Amino acid sequence: PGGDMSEPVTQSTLRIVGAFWRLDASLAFRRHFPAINWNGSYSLFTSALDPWYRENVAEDYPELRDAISELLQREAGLQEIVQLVGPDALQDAERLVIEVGRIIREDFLQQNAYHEVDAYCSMKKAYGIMKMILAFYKEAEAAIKRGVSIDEILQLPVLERIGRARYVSEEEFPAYFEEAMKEIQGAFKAL
Amino acid sequence: PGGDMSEPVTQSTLRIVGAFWRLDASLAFRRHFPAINWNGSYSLFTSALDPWYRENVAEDYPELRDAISELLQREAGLQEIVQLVGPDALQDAERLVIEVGRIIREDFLQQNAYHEVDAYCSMKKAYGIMKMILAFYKEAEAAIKRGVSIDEILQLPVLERIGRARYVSEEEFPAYFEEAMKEIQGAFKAL
Amino acid sequence: RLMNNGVGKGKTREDHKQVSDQLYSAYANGVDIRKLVAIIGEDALTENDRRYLQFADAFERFFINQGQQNRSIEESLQIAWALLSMLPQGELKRISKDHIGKYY
Amino acid sequence: RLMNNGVGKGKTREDHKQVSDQLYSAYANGVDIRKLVAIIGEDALTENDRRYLQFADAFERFFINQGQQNRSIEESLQIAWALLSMLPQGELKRISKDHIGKYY
Amino acid sequence: RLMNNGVGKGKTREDHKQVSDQLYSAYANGVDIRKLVAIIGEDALTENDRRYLQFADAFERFFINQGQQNRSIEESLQIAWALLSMLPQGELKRISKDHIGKYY
Amino acid sequence: SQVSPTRMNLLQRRGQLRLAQKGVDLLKKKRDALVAEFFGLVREAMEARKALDQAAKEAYAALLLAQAFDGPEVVAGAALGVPPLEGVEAEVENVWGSKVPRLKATFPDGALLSPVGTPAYTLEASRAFRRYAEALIRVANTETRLKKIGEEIKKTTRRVNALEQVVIPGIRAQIRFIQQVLEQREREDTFRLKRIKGKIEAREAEEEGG
Repeated sequence: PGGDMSEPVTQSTLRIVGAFWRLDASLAFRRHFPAINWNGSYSLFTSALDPWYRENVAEDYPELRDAISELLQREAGLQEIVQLVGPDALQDAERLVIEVGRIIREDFLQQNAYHEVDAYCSMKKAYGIMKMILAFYKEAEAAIKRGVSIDEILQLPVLERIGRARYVSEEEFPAYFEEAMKEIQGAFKAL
Repeated sequence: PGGDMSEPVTQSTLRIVGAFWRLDASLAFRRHFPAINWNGSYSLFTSALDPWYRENVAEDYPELRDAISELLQREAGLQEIVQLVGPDALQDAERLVIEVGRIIREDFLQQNAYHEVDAYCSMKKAYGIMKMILAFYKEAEAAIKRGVSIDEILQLPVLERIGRARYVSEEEFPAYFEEAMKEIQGAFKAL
Repeated sequence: RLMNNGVGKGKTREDHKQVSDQLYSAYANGVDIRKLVAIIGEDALTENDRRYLQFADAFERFFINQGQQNRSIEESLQIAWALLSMLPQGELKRISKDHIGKYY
Repeated sequence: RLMNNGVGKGKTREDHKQVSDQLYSAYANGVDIRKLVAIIGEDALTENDRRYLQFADAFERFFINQGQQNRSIEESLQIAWALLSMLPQGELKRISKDHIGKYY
Repeated sequence: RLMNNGVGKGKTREDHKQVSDQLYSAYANGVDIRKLVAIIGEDALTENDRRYLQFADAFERFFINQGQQNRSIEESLQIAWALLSMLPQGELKRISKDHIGKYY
Repeated sequence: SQVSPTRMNLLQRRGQLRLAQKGVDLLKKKRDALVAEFFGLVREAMEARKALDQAAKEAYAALLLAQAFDGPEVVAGAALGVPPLEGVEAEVENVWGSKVPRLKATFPDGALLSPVGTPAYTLEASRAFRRYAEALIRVANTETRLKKIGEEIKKTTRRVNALEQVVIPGIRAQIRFIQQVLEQREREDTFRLKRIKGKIEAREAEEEGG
């Protein structure tokens, strides 16, 4: 009834049940949904899910997800320093990440409950989206190390394809995803 | 007791009120009766006093006065940036505004109320010095627009003349009015 | 709350759904750099980000200000696109490709 | 709160009432300056300041300190005038002309 | 707080004392660098200290991870040592020379 | 516009300090490094330049031997024969806030270029340029770096100051304000609650009856 999670009736829920999600307030004023703080939240159930996931979904999924949290929860690591001296003077393995992740919440964390489609997904679809980004991180990491810069990479057309991306439906989805699977390796080595 | 707007007695005289005229501790240190804080006010009749205004005072009053609020409004907004940089690395034409504003205080604040010059002051005497300063702005505005340094207007004695603005006994007010009106558009037309 | 009802579907122009969240989100995005600016410098922003701050003052000033002068659903919208105009395309992800060009 | 009575001629001496504010107004312009050393430069200042600087020191450890020796109201004002002395006489707005040459 | 009357030279292994105040104070020194490297790049780290970055990685990745592996006080002290070898010697000046002369 | 409210925020705004305080703790010992590197530049600057100027000038006035106006001649007769204009390389290096370029401008610039032997003083004098031009470049490029990094050094310590004693003692000053009010809240809580007990007992003292 406040916002102070300190208040008893709320808190008593935690530490009586597991799987806590918190829904940030200042997130949402902007415009996302059903955005949550994942720097508040925490589930417990997440290890005993591993069997079913392995088999049903993909055999390498939990590894591929932890690397997403690898950026995602680490990203605050830089966030703070941004607000201590701007994005200025954070150089390039620096501003790599910032931006990667920028997109990670701009596109992997915001659905709707009103967009006509794209508001429900299967794992295997979602799973897909998620593999792309990893790649993009990987090759970018090797982009700057090689001698070029993110600066233009951002302003590549191929970023926006990763952008709008979620919108296509399932039917197309396989092949959509396959098309970017070509587009990557060429669109790095070239430039 | 807080001197803080918080206790109920301040909140409750705020819904059965007309206007507000909040003071402020901080100014009180650097002595300015009244510690009226021109960022802490609001009338609620300057939308219904205009009839008697532009009929008796002048006709140059419902406008010319307000265009001074815009001055002093903007004096705030710059101050931050001044202390964020200095009264230095600005655009030159700006550093005008900072001591225009200064004068809106030198001769439009204080007025002890204990010195036999304050103790009734008419709209006429008011409006009087209010309008002089308005001019002064535009005049310098052209001076430095041409390219003279903003410095240059500052040493001019015509400011010194205006610093006695509130030191003219009431009767002989039109004595400095027009007189110095010309000393302004006159002397300052040297450069 | 009740808004996803009665809008656009022969009830307003089809552009509405995507209008709002974009224009919305821009401004959100907007004032945000109002802060980061006032700390680091007077600017140090990139020429991408410049365009953002330029729209700040704008948004508030033109559009949200209004006379007694009434408006219509359509004339409003017009203006609306005009403030989306200033940001360059490829920055508006929240709108979809057709609608954007439809009335750019 | 008072200090408008128990002042001037026929009571005290004609100059409390005057030199009152002067010093006040003097000290003020010190402190402002002492900020701006600390955030821009030590010769990025006018020299119209170097006197108020040193006037602030005089008013500082010269004047305020008084040891466990006494002073007397005369002696006070006496050295009050010394306090002023450093400043040029074209800046001392708050003082009637007659006293200005009656002391220095 | 109470742990002095723990591990001892004639109680359970001698050198432990000093291992403890090693890896601690060593550690914190490196966790700064891991942040400040974000502001100046890595092209401005001296040699000795550049290694104090790498220390952290091997410490964090392997040393405090321990999955389901059980260990023991003796096997554990060894590991530690090894990692300390990564930074330059003759420097870990909390620990006494003797021990280093028997382990590395 | 708004005074920060009355609960929730204690923890958040304390962690404002945790971030800030630790951030500004360390921002200094960020900066300590750059102050070291300033010294590296500081030694190096004038060394040879001052040296090879001085035998440059040797010949400069000496070469007037009867060349008092064949300086003129020689510059006419021989000049524009080793590159004398253009060769600026604008350089990027760490620059904070709104960016800044530095640079070295180096391109060929001093030797013989006259056809054959021709006067002697000429050749010798032009040889001084070798020793001049070149040397004048070192101080042109070290002394400008030095002052720029100077500003930075200062500018950093500037923030240091503000942060170190503007933010901290203020946002501190907010936090207390939360505390005392969060606390005052509950004094009344109890006092109010107290009275409830009084009722229960007074009330049931006459459910003893009789």
